Amino acid sequence: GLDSHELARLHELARHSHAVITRHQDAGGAYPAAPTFSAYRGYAWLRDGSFTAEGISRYGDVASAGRFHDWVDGVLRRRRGQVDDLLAAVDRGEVPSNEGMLPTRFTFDGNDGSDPWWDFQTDGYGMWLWSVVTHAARHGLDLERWRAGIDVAVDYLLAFWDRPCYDWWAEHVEHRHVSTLGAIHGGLVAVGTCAALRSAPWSAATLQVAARIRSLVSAEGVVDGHLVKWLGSSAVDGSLPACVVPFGLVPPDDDVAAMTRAAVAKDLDVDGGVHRFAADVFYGGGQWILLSALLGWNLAAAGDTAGALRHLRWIADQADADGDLPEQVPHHLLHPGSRAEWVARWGTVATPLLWSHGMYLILADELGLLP
Repeated sequence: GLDSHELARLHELARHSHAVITRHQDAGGAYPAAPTFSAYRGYAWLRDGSFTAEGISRYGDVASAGRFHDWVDGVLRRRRGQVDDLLAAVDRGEVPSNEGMLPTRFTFDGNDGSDPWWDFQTDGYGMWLWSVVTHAARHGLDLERWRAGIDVAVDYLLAFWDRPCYDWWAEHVEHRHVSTLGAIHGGLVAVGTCAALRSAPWSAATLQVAARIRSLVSAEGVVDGHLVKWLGSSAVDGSLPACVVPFGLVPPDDDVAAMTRAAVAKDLDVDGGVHRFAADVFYGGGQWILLSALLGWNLAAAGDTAGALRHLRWIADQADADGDLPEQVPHHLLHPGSRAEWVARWGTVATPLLWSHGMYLILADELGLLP
């Protein structure tokens, strides 16, 4: 599907993606989100980091991916007491406030980097379980290395999966977001179907809760045959294809998968660049590299290789002179009047965004194009 010109350029962007991720990996193992972007510098997310780690794992850098899982594991084991206290509070009928939950941003030394009253999210813990299990399966590794951290994440998610929280985009705390529910499902099915974890005390519970998640999405998260942004909405979100691949609510050839890819393409995909959601005003609502990669990945998995390649090509066209991939680009803006104030307040768009490069690596790998 590619000529030598394209292949050379895609191979170089893959090599550069591995380099930029591993060069900026913190000494303690964390992947940063964006080392030069004002609002993200100094922090790590489990969401960004897990997809970054999956790209690196597919690339074959076992060492780098493993240091990220080490970091996450250690951060989570340090929260064993906090999670036990939350669970005890629940058992007393004293449901903890958002302000007491596990964080979204982490500092590189594992402390809260943001106050979860303002950005409480549960997806990243689900993504990490999916990522570490997938990595260990790929490379034949013993999960006992990371098991006590896995136990913290599983205990937390089994208790709090059905709580309203902010979405992947740190918005709309009162709602329950289908790509958040999807991320949690992916992580729970990963550990619940992992033979190395067959004797864990939570083994069966993780598949029962994953089924509960699918019940909720079936009841309130599907409209006109497609997934929707949050339970009880009609709109779509560019994150929704993650609920198919990799998180597995439905197979790639399911009608809901096809209809969801179609709805995202129709409502959010302009010339290969995928918007987050129609109402998005963040930097005017630009086109996100990681969402184009996510749609491309899902198209590849469904057998639409040409569609996958079209999105891969669009991403490659957004690399700057150094090969760096931005968070988003403004070739099409949903709400152009809103862009200037964001640029003024936080500066020019995050570049490189490590998650952009991680997703690039995943899609390139799916298409058999790693050098």
